[PDB]
Amino acid sequence: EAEKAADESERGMKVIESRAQKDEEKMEIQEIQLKEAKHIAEDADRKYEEVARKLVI
Amino acid sequence: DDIYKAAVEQLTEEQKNEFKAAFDIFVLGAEDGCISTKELGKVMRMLGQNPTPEELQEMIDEVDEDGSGTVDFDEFLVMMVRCMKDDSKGKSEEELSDLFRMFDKNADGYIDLDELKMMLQATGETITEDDIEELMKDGDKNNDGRIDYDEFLEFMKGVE
Repeated sequence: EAEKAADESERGMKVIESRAQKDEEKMEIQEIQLKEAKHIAEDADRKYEEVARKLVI
Repeated sequence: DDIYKAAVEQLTEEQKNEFKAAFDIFVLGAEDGCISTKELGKVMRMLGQNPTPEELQEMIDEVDEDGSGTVDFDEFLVMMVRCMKDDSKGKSEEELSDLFRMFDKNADGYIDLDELKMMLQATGETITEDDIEELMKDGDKNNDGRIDYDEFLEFMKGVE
């Protein structure tokens, strides 16, 4: 019984290992995506200030 | 004008951090040898906040007007002044008022066109399409030929 339980516990441990690795991958991908998002936001902000200036004039 | 004073005042705290951080982030070297002598655009890109374009254009043109094509410690200060708001910000409107007073030392009730004629004559700038056109347009901002105070007042303002 103990040896079978050891096999199953290692099974579960390895499954959680793999899932955590996949999650880290998705985390870094979303991280680079978020940086790109921030840059797009700043560009839009600058454009907005510019067009406001033009309209006032 | 205010250029040298703005360069001098660049010795400060916020812009010092800005210049040091910009160098540490995206002034490093180890390229393929393309010579980023035009790293001005790269710095504009990597700033994260682009200032008003007049700073960028005056820096692009007036810096190395002899064609030096190189950015020095002092030119680093110039670029960083272009980054922050080290501008003279339209100089002193008191100076504009005093200039217009000297213009109407004859007291025409306004800066006469011949004031502009003699001033351009002193400055000696070639009479281009811009010349005479600017003078008449400012004087005829009403498009009626009558030069008033606020006409040249707003014509000269916004500039350093």
